[PDB]
Parts: sequence; structure tokens; C-alpha cells
Amino acid sequence: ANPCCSNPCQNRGECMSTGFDQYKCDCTRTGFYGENCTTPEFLTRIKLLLKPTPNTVHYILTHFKGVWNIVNNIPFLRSLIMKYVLTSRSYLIDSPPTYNVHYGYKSWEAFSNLSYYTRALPPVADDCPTPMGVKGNKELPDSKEVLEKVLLRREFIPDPQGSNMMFAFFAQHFTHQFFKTDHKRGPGFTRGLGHGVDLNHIYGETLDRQHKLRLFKDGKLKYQVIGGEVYPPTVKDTQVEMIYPPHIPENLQFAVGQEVFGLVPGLMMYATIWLREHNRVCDILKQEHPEWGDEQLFQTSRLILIGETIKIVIEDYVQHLSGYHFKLKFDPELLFNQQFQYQNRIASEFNTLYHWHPLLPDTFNIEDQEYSFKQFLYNNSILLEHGLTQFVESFTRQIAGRVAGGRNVPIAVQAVAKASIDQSREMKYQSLNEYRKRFSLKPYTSFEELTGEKEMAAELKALYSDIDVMELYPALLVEKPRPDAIFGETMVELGAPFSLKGLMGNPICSPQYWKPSTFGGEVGFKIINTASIQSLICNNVKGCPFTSFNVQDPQPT
Amino acid sequence: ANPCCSNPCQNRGECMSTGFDQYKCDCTRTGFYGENCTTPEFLTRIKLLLKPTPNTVHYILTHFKGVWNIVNNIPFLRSLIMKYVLTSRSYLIDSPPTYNVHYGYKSWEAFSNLSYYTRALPPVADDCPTPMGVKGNKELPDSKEVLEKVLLRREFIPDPQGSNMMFAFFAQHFTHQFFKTDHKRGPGFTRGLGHGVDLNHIYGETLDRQHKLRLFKDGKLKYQVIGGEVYPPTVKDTQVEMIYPPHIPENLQFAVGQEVFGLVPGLMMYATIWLREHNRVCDILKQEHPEWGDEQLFQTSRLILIGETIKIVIEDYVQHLSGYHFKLKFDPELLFNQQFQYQNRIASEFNTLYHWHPLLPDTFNIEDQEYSFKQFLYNNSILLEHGLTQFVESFTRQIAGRVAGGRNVPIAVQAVAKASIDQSREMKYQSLNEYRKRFSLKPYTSFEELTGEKEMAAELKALYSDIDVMELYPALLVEKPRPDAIFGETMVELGAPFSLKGLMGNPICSPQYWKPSTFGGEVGFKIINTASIQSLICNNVKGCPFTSFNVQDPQPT
Ligand code: HEM
Ligand code: HEM
Ligand SMILES: *[C@@H]1O[C@H](CO)[C@@H](O[C@@H]2O[C@H](CO)[C@@H](O[C@@H]3O[C@H](CO)[C@@H](O)[C@H](O)[C@H]3NC(C)=O)[C@H](O)[C@H]2NC(C)=O)[C@H](O)[C@H]1NC(C)=O
Ligand SMILES: *[C@@H]1O[C@H](CO)[C@@H](O[C@@H]2O[C@H](CO)[C@@H](O[C@@H]3O[C@H](CO)[C@@H](O)[C@H](O)[C@H]3NC(C)=O)[C@H](O)[C@H]2NC(C)=O)[C@H](O)[C@H]1NC(C)=O
Ligand SMILES: CCCCCCNC(=O)Oc1cccc(-c2ccc([C@H](C)C(=O)O)cc2F)c1
Ligand SMILES: CCCCCCNC(=O)Oc1cccc(-c2ccc([C@H](C)C(=O)O)cc2F)c1
Ligand SMILES: CCCCCCCCO[C@@H]1O[C@H](CO)[C@@H](O)[C@H](O)[C@H]1O
Ligand SMILES: CCCCCCCCO[C@@H]1O[C@H](CO)[C@@H](O)[C@H](O)[C@H]1O
Ligand SMILES: CCCCCCCCO[C@@H]1O[C@H](CO)[C@@H](O)[C@H](O)[C@H]1O
Ligand SMILES: CCCCCCCCO[C@@H]1O[C@H](CO)[C@@H](O)[C@H](O)[C@H]1O
Ligand SMILES: *[C@@H]1O[C@H](CO)[C@@H](O)[C@H](O)[C@H]1NC(C)=O
Ligand SMILES: *[C@@H]1O[C@H](CO)[C@@H](O)[C@H](O)[C@H]1NC(C)=O
Ligand SMILES: *[C@@H]1O[C@H](CO)[C@@H](O)[C@H](O)[C@H]1NC(C)=O
Ligand SMILES: *[C@@H]1O[C@H](CO)[C@@H](O)[C@H](O)[C@H]1NC(C)=O
Repeated sequence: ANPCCSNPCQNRGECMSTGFDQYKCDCTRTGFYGENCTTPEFLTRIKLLLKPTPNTVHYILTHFKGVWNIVNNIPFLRSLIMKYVLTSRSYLIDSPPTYNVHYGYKSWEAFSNLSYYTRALPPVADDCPTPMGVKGNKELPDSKEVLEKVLLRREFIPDPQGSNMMFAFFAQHFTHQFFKTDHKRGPGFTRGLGHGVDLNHIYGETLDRQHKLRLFKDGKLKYQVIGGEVYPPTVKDTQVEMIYPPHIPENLQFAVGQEVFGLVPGLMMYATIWLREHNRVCDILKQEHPEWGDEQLFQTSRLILIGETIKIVIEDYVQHLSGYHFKLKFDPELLFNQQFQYQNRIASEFNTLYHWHPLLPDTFNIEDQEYSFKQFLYNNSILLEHGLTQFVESFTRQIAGRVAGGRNVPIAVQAVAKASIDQSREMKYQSLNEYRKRFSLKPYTSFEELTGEKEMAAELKALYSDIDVMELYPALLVEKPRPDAIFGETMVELGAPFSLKGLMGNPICSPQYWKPSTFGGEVGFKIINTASIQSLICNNVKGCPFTSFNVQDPQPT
Repeated sequence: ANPCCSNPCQNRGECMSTGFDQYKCDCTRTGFYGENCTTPEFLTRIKLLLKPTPNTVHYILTHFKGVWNIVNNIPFLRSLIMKYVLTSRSYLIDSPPTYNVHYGYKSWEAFSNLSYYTRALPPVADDCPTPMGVKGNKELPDSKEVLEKVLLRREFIPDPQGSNMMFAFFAQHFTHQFFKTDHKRGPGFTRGLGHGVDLNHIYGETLDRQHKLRLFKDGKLKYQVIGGEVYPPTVKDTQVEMIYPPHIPENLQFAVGQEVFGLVPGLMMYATIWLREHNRVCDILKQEHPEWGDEQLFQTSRLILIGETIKIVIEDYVQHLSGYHFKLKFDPELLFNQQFQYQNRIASEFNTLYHWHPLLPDTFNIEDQEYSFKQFLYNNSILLEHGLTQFVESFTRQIAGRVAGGRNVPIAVQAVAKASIDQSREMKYQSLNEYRKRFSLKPYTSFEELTGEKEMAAELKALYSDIDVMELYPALLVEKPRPDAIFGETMVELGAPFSLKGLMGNPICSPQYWKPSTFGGEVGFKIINTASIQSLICNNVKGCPFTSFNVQDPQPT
């Protein structure tokens, strides 16, 4: 019924009904005009003929290694390119945020209510004739059929880029501070009201939980030492709520910032490393500032650990998954002469695309054990039996699974994958091709073009009939990968804007925060600017073991 | 003990202790270097020799009327000047925000906890030898003595600029949506978590209160009609909490967005006008959009009323109090090619400086009655007896009191003025002269320079001894006024940055919001861009009475 159901407006123009059977497009600042915003302005058709495709740019960034080696050693050149990456990627994100699961038009409720995930594309209106708007059938294909035909793992497919379990569990640990769905309200809602990198997964979402986790001596978090090594405190000693099944011994009920981190030992490994790092930084600050009290030591260490996190995420984590020869840079100063909003709201679609469960292996291999999912889940005694050193040695050399390319969701978490499809529909997501247009990509014109193969393409065509009705989440996991890559085009071109905006939109990146005194002086500032995944593991894990996000990297002798 | 107690760092450099008896200043991006950040960079001393004083600029803006008449009719010139006003005023405000009453250093707690008012200058540390830091006595002068000697009204002093009760009650109504101190927590805390112009004073701070105030037909707010005219609903009909003394008849217990608006009929007059305006806009939108439901009509009318408010505040309200011949402009488009953060956090000092109780008259005169404070307070039957038309006619011609110039706080609210001094001390405010330096003003070198007279100056010198120990709040009210003006220098030069930043920092001013479709099309957009205090009263008060913020303005025949 809604005349905007067909999504007639292009190029980020906005649709508005103007009667029961009529619409108008608002083409303001789109670069286009005309009824559906498709006639380019003169300056726009020039930029269009000059702009290279994402696959062209990706080819360039992943070849000519010798030229990038030159560029990487010319600081002004490296800065210039990183600046463009930041600004061109951030422009794709609405900031201040706009739509959410209940509001397909801008409203004060959608702007001000922080309990919602925001939305990059508005939901399909309730009174539309079909799920995607006007295209398709009265119903989308059975989600269990989609799952089983093109999503479920047969044989484990490894990641050609070499991503390991250090990478997989870093992904899970990092993202779980800002993907925290509020299930009491629904899939369109979040419990992470900080909407970004605030490290609430280490410190607690609320003040009360934080104070239970703190020692109130020297800025430190509470801890215990077992077999000479430092671990989180227990729930019995702190009274912090954690999710643990009934049979776990009290001594194994570790209490950390995020209540669900007892779920797997891989999460608890990173929780332990960052706990140790917080207390390490406290001791360094206390040496510089014998005059400081506990509160300032705590707050300043937290700011430093936020900086470390963003530094590592950009220069090690995103660096690895990008596959680029260009050396990415964490440098807030790059945006001080640019237009940029230091704020962020977590988008629902960002959460959806980050469901990388194909990363998970068939078994978790530590030392000479091959733990099944049943044995690994909620078993912190595995963590104590082997210790972190052994964990790092094993996870560094265990390959993760490929995310794009299809048929690699492990059957142990199939219910989560089915839920991803279902809840996506529940939240009235627009189609894959609408999302592609939203992020300046060419719509796919067939399923074979989407997957780059024949067999899954044929399954999908039988289930969906029209490529314009294909859904976002299953498309991301069956998409044709880039050459020898873990992801396809749609994953990179949607994820990068959310990512970079999320990272640089943090207040510590703003001019009034980004200065030595914020972090306790040059010593604290330097901890941020020299941080790396290797130095994080080196400083806080016994023996300073070698690590990396890539199984292919040789350990030196 | 804290080596930063003397506030050694100048020019917005930040002080940090580096041991028990040593400090370092961080001069990053200040324009200065050296130990206390006082050696200007080459580009800085040039700008310094060229910059005109605030009193010089104010003279220019309030003379040469004939030249401004020319400038005002050259749109590109008017735009150019208004743009500079916005950017140069906004630069004075830390955004993202920094300090608060508990944090004299940057911290994630001060950034993320929206229950605090933010702070333009950090609090004096707890372990400082004196209240102001190092200067002064062990104690500040008795606040009751300060109050009685230089603050309390003897004879009513009228405002030379002609501000009337329409102006006074607009000030109280408008500001009370973002000055809402949380007394359960303390003077450094707020209940207005929107931190700006969200119109929570009409719609309610929470979703629950909002839904009790809504009709859920046509986007409208609940209402009743008495003697042919529209008034807010009752608490009995809505169950909305309001503050009312025990004896008020249920039929006179009007329920509006802000719970304290039953306090005076002047507040309830504006609450009634804006209630009528919301429902007026609903009917206009429903005519354009017969296909829209109640929720979209409600949300869109709210966005339109936010725009109207900012438009009126800038072009009528601030225009009047400024005294400028230059015609101020509400135009978000002026900032689209500038660096600007679309966000705002309400500062404690902004709240403090806006305590304009000298505005209040000795009696409130409506028709031929002269109501005392005792008779006026909580008496909504005064509102019904006379009606809004009569209220507008009387308040338009009743002069408000002068704010600067001293001795004009009415004795009916002296306890509020004493509390302002006390709570200011409680919140460990730095001195007047520190605040002046913070906003690029020359410190006063004597009390006579501050007041521009001899008698109050001598009282203050006996109470305070040193001008460097003079406090911010009493200084604002005794300060030498500009010629024939309601305020002194410190009030304008502190208030304008908070104001303009607060107004333009609203998300409806951002590029993705500021477009016709956000407001239901060109008809809704036009309601914002042609709004004025006269058209607000004309459209919603019976007979369309003449109004203005100035008693001096002639009504046409
Ligand atoms: C270690 C094994 C893992 C298991 C058993 C697991 C299982 C689950 C389950 C059951 C959920 C849904 C829980 C709920 O109802 O809220 C979930 C959510 C999620 N998982 Fe996994 N997961 C694992 C690892 C990972 C990894 C490696 C990633 C990659 C980033 C990941 C990303 C996510 C995301 C983004 C969510 C959504 C979280 C939210 O919205 O709150 N998980 N996982
Ligand atoms: C109509 C007569 C007025 C009365 C009886 C009055 C009385 C009061 C009182 C008693 C308070 C403190 C209440 C509390 O404990 O929170 C207060 C606060 C305040 N008043 Fe007035 N006032 C009046 C008008 C005005 C006017 C014209 C202004 C000018 C803007 C104004 C500005 C303020 C401000 C800014 C506050 C602080 C509010 C807060 O922090 O929550 N008031 N007023
Ligand atoms: C952000 O948006 C959320 C979604 O609209 C709001 O959550 C809704 O709050 C309603 C009350 O404010 C809840 O309804 C109430 O439920 C209780 C118990 O179930 C009843 O006693 C109430 O009568 C009932 N009222 C109504 C009108 O339904 C909703 O259940 C709840 N919705 C969801 C999906 O959780 C948030 O409150 C809002 N947050 C903020 C900060 O405004
Ligand atoms: C923003 O900052 C506020 C000031 O720090 C926080 O308010 C404080 O919350 C404490 C609990 O989180 C309150 O203390 C508790 O009071 C109750 C009852 O009085 C006791 O049961 C608790 O044991 C006690 N705990 C402690 C550690 O004191 C403080 O009274 C309260 N302070 C003030 C001034 O109100 C806000 O919680 C915080 N808001 C957010 C969103 O984090
Ligand atoms: C709220 C903070 C969120 C930050 C999440 C960081 N991103 C992340 O962890 O995973 C993701 C998820 C999806 C895409 C990306 C990503 C891929 C490529 C690039 C290169 C540099 C490019 O721009 O071309 C940048 C990216 F960011 C990262
Ligand atoms: C959160 C939103 C707050 C907005 C409050 C609006 N300001 C207000 O109502 O009162 C105030 C309070 C104090 C000063 C001013 C003010 C004075 C002069 C000027 C001119 C234009 C100049 O720049 O030179 C601008 C101003 F803003 C307004
Ligand atoms: C080749 C020199 C480095 C260029 C870095 C570009 C990084 C990402 O640039 C991206 O390119 C895409 C396709 O052009 C666009 O769709 C995105 O808007 C743009 O951000
Ligand atoms: C002149 C600058 C170098 C251009 C490099 C060739 C353009 C990129 O070649 C790319 O190859 C990919 C292989 O999977 C294809 O998927 C893309 O469609 C294609 O654009
Ligand atoms: C005279 C032409 C119009 C100029 C408008 C200036 C409006 C306010 O400009 C103010 O001037 C003050 C003194 O120079 C400075 O201290 C403030 O930073 C600046 O914002
Ligand atoms: C050359 C441009 C015109 C300059 C106008 C004269 C400078 C402003 O003259 C001002 O007069 C005020 C009167 O109260 C004084 O308080 C100020 O100190 C003074 O600067
Ligand atoms: C706009 O889109 C509609 C279908 O949604 C189409 O019928 C019409 O031709 C388009 N208008 C123009 C000018 O292309
Ligand atoms: C947990 O791991 C230990 C070995 O560390 C093993 O003995 C035990 O059976 C495991 N528990 C479960 C429930 O798998
Ligand atoms: C810095 O200020 C201190 C007093 O706080 C003063 O003693 C010192 O001389 C100043 N330093 C310089 C270089 O002016
Ligand atoms: C309220 O006003 C009415 C006149 O409108 C008057 O009769 C009454 O006495 C007033 N009440 C108080 C408590 O002053």
C-alpha cells in the first residue's frame, strides 16, 4: 500500500509518501536530481566516470608489493593515503544516526533512544505486499532449507589468508563489547549503550559492576594468582554476575567485565591478557605519578587500554584481514583538518555481517588434545591445565575457517545461523541488492554472479527465484571470495565504513583528548602508539611467546 | 599539596602533576609553548595584535545602524558574518566534553556518564590549601553577607533594553528543558539526559510520561477546552506526575511535559501555547499526508517544533538580548563547509550564569491586578480568569529587571540566590578571573573595574580582599553593564559560546537531517524557516494579539 514500498529513490535520496498512491524523492545533497534522483549533476557524472570499482582498487592494494614498500616508507604519502581511506569510508555512514527497526523515517525517538541498534537502511514498511517490498513471493524461502543447502559445513574449508584461532577469538572478544543484543526487548536492541570501543567487556557496562571488579588499590582490577600466573577473580569473591552452568566449581567461575565470557576458554584467554595489561599499565603510571590516587590511576589506565585496542585493531587485526600491502595507520591527527563527527551508533547490519561463525574449527586443538565443542564450552579448567603460554602456541598455529565461499557454518552453531536469517526477516531487512546500492556497489544480476560457481547458485535460484529478493546475511556467507581471500566484495565494502567510523569516532581520537596529558604524559602516550598484538602477548604471557594473526608467519629461532 | 592548585597553565594548556611538588603543562594546539604555555608562536602573536577586544566588537555591533541595514540586505554578507559568529563562538567549547564536578582530569567516567553536568573549567582539587586554589583566605566570605550587601534588591531596577515578562517567562520556559538539577544526587547532576533542545518540557523526559500525555489520534497531545479555549489535560485524566501543593482543585492541576511548570502561570502560559502549536502542526501535516498514522504525525510535529524553537531563540530571543543591529540568522547550511560537532553536553557554569532572577518584578500585573509572589505562585486559576490573550497584552508591556549592575535580586527568591553561591562553592568552582581567562577576557585588576562604581566595589573588597578571589556567580550580577544594556561583558562572552554551540549542535541541524523530507516536505520545512515569537502567539492565542520581547515596541493601529 505504501507507495515507497518499491524503494524507488536512488543514490541515497529519501522517499516520502505524498498521498495514498504517490511519493516524492528528496534529492538534497545526493549529487543527483529528477523524480527518482537518477539524473547526475554535471560534477557528478565526471566523478562517476573517474571512480574505479571496489574490485579494481582491491587488486591494486593487493599487488605491486614493491611499490607499496616504497610508499610505506614515505610518511607523508602513507599519511595522505590513510587519510583518504578514513574519510571516504566514513562518508558512507549517517552521523548523527537516523533509522532503526521501528522507524523508517527520522524521528527524535530513533535519535535519542540508545537502546536501539541504528539502521543503515530503513526497514521495509509493515503494509508492503512482499517481505522485500514489492518484489518476490508472499513468503521468503524456508530458512532451514537455505541453511542446509548453502550454509552448513560439509567438510571444513580453511581460510586461504591464514587467519588463526588467535584471530578468531580476538574477533569474538573485541566485538562483544558492542554487539550485546538485549533479548528481553528483541533483536533490534542493544545492552551496549556506549555504542563502541569503551572496553565495557573488561570494566563492566555499569558503575556498580565496575566497582565490584576493582581492587581500589593503585587503579587495579581484582585478580588471583594460580600456579604463579594471574587470573580473574571469582564470582564468589566479587559477587559479579556471570553466566555459568550449574556444575562449575566456584574456583573456576571467573568474573570479568562481560558476563558471557565464561562461555569459551578462548574468550577467557583474552579477558585474562587484558586484565594483566590493565594492571601492568597501573604500575607504570604509579611509577611516573607517585602522587596519584587509585581513581585517577584506574581511569587513566582505561583510556590507555582504549587507545591500545584501537591501535591493534587497525594496524594488526584489520591489517591482516584486509590483505593489503599498504601499511594501515592509527593516527587521529589525520582527521584534524577534515570534517568528521566524533560519535558512533552501532548499526544492526554491522552486527549481522559480523556473524563470522564459519571461522570456528571442527575441534579446538591445544597441545595434543582435540577438544570437541561439548568439551570446550564453559570449561575454564582447560585454561588452567594448559596455561596461557600453551594456549598462544596452539591457537597461533590452528587455522580458522573461510567466511565467504559458502557451506562452512559448523553444525554445532547452526541454530545461531538459522536465527540470523529469521531475525533478519523479523527486523524487516531490505534485500542484498538494495544494501549493495546503498554502499555504492553494482546490484548482482544473477545468483551465479553472486557465488561465482554453479551448484549453490542453482540451489539459491530454486529457493529465491529472483536475485533481487536474495537476502543480505546468507549472501555474505555464500558470496564469491576475492582471489585467495576470506571475504567477498559485499563484506568488505559494508564492513569497512562501519569499522573505521566506529574506531575513529571515539572521543579519545578527538583533538581535545588526543594529547599526552590525557594519558598521564609521554610514557602513557607511548604505550598507545607502540601497541601491537605481539607486544600485548609478550608483556603479559609467561615466556613472551611468539604470536600473530596468521598461521603462515614463521617464528624466529 | 597538588602542584596544580595555583592553575599555573595559561591559554588552555593542561596541568598535570609529575611528582608530589612538580607539574608539567601540555601546550598541544594552544598556539603557545614554554613552561606555563605563555610564549606565543609566531602566527599567534600576529593574531593577538590584530584581535579586537569584546567591548570593541560590541560597540561596533551596537552602532552604525545605517551600515548594518545595508549589510543585513546583502544575503552573502549576512551569511558570511553569521558563519563567523557561529564558528568563533563554538570553538570556545570542549566538544566531546571533558571535565565534571568529580573529575579534574579527562576520564571515561566523565565522558560517558550523562547524569553529570559537564564543566568548562575543572574543579579546584580537594587537597588545595584555599577554596580558589592558592590565593585568598582559608574561607570565602559569608554568603549571606555577600547576598545582602551587593545582590539583594532595594528598589526595583528596570532593564534599559526593555525586556518584558514575555521575555522573562520565555527564558524560564525554554531553559528548563535542559537545566533540570537532580537534587537526589547533587548540584553537579542533571535529569535532562538529552542535554539540549529536545523539547522534553512539552513531551516528557521518558517514553512512559510521553505516552500518558499523548492522544494517539492524529499525532496530537491530550487537551481540554475551557471557555472555548484549549488548555493542557489534568493529572486526574492522564496520571502524569506534577508538583502541586495540596489544596489545588483537580481541575486546575494541569499536566504538561515538565513537572514543575505548575509553579507559575507564566510558565503554564508558554506550556499552553506550545501545546496548541504541536496540535496545530499535526493538523497541517495530516492535510499533506492523509496516509500517515498517529506515530509519524507525532514524531514529525516534534521535529518541526524543535526547529521552530531554535529559529525563535536565535532570531527573536537572542536577537533582542544581544542589542545588535546585525540581523542574526538561523541557518544550519552555514556550517556544512566548516568543522563542527553535532553534539552538546550542558555545562554547570552555563546553568549558573543563567540564574537571571533579577528579571522578576515586585508584582505580576495582569489587567488591573497586581499579584504578589504569594498570590501568583501555583495559581493556575489566574490563568483561566484572564485567559492567554490578556496575559500576552499585560506581559508584553510589563518591564523585567536588570540582571547586571548589582542589587536587583528580589527578596522572594533570596534563598535561591544564596544557594547559588553556596552550591557554587560546593562544586569547587574556580575564581571569576580564571573563568575570564578561559573565555579570552582580561582578568579584572580591581573591584572598581569589575563594578564600574565605588560603593559595591568597596563592600566586595572588604569581604574578599583580593579581586583574584572574587567568585563567578556574584560577579555576573554586580558586573558593570554595557552602556544601556542588561548584561556585562562576562555574561555575554561566557554565555554566547554555550548558547550557540547548544543550538547548532542539535542533530536536526546536521546535513542528513536538514532537508524537507525530515519535516514532512516543503510545507513542514517552511513552518520552521518562517517561525517567530509573533507568529507563535498569533496562530495560537485568541484574537492574534500583538507581542514582542521589548516593552518599547509600538503596536500598530
Ligand atoms: C567460540 C565459539 C562460539 C560460539 C559457541 C558462539 C555462539 C554464539 C551464540 C550462541 C550466539 C548467540 C547468543 C545469543 O543468543 O545472544 C552468538 C552470537 C554472536 N557470535 Fe558467536 N559464537 C562463537 C564464536 C564467535 C566468533 C568467532 C565470532 C566472530 C566474530 C562470533 C560472532 C558472534 C556475534 C557477532 C554474535 C552476535 C552477538 C550479539 O548480538 O549479542 N562468535 N555466538
Ligand atoms: C517565576 C518566578 C520564578 C521563581 C519563583 C523561581 C524560583 C526558582 C527556584 C526556587 C529555583 C530552584 C528550585 C530548585 O531547587 O531546583 C529556581 C531555579 C532556577 N531558576 Fe528560577 N524562578 C523563577 C523564574 C526564573 C526565571 C525568569 C529564570 C530565568 C531564566 C529562572 C532561572 C532559573 C534557573 C536557571 C534555575 C536553575 C534550575 C535548575 O538547575 O534545575 N527562574 N528558580
Ligand atoms: C527505547 O525504546 C524502547 C522500545 O519502545 C522502550 O521500551 C518499551 O518501554 C515500554 C514502557 O516505556 C514497555 O511497555 C510497558 O511494559 C510494562 C511491563 O511489560 C507495562 O507495565 C507497561 O504498561 C508497558 N507500556 C507500554 C506502553 O507498552 C515496552 O515493553 C518496551 N518495549 C520493548 C521492545 O522493550 C524503551 O523504554 C525506550 N527507552 C528509553 C530510554 O526511552
Ligand atoms: C553516574 O555517576 C553517578 C555518581 O557517581 C553514579 O551515581 C552513584 O551510584 C552509586 C551506585 O552505582 C550510588 O551508591 C550506592 O547507593 C546505594 C543506596 O544509597 C547503595 O545500595 C550502594 O551500595 C551504593 N554504592 C556505592 C558504591 O556508593 C551513589 O550514591 C551514586 N552517587 C550519586 C551522587 O548519586 C551514577 O550511577 C552514574 N550513572 C551511570 C549511568 O553510571
Ligand atoms: C565500533 C567499532 C567497530 C570497529 C570494528 C573494526 N572492524 C573489524 O573488526 O572487522 C571488519 C569487518 C568488516 C570489514 C572490515 C574492513 C575490511 C577492509 C578494510 C580496509 C582498510 C578498507 O577500508 O578498504 C577495513 C575494514 F575495517 C573489518
Ligand atoms: C542547549 C541550548 C542552549 C541555548 C541557549 C540560548 N542562549 C540563551 O538563551 O541565553 C543567552 C545567555 C547568555 C548569552 C547569550 C548570547 C549573548 C550574545 C550573543 C551574540 C549573538 C554573540 O555571539 O555575540 C549570543 C548569545 F547566545 C544568550
Ligand atoms: C589505490 C590507492 C588507494 C585508494 C584507497 C581506497 C580505499 C577505499 O576506497 C573505497 O573505494 C571504493 C571503490 O572506489 C569506494 O566505493 C569507497 O567509497 C571508497 O571508500
Ligand atoms: C590499471 C590498474 C590495474 C587494474 C587491475 C585490473 C582490474 C581489476 O581486475 C579485477 O579482477 C578480479 C578478479 O577476481 C575481478 O573479480 C574484477 O571484476 C576485476 O575488476
Ligand atoms: C564586527 C564584525 C562582526 C564580528 C562578529 C564577532 C562576534 C563575536 O566574536 C567574538 O569576539 C570576541 C572578541 O574579539 C572573541 O573573544 C570571541 O572569540 C569571538 O567569538
Ligand atoms: C574603530 C572602530 C570603532 C571603535 C569603537 C571604540 C572602541 C570601543 O570603546 C569601548 O567603549 C566602552 C564604553 O563602555 C568601554 O567600556 C570599552 O573599554 C571601550 O573599548
Ligand atoms: C521512478 O520509478 C518508478 C517505479 O518505482 C518508475 O515507474 C518511473 O519510471 C521512475 N521515474 C523515472 C523518471 O525514471
Ligand atoms: C573439562 O576439561 C578437563 C580437562 O582439562 C576434562 O577432564 C573434563 O572432562 C572437561 N569437562 C567437560 C564437561 O568436558
Ligand atoms: C610558571 O608559573 C610559576 C608559578 O605558578 C612561576 O613561579 C614561574 O616563574 C612560571 N614559569 C615561567 C617560565 O614563567
Ligand atoms: C488565586 O487567584 C484567584 C483569582 O484568580 C484568587 O481569588 C485566589 O485568592 C488566589 N489564590 C491564592 C492562594 O492566592
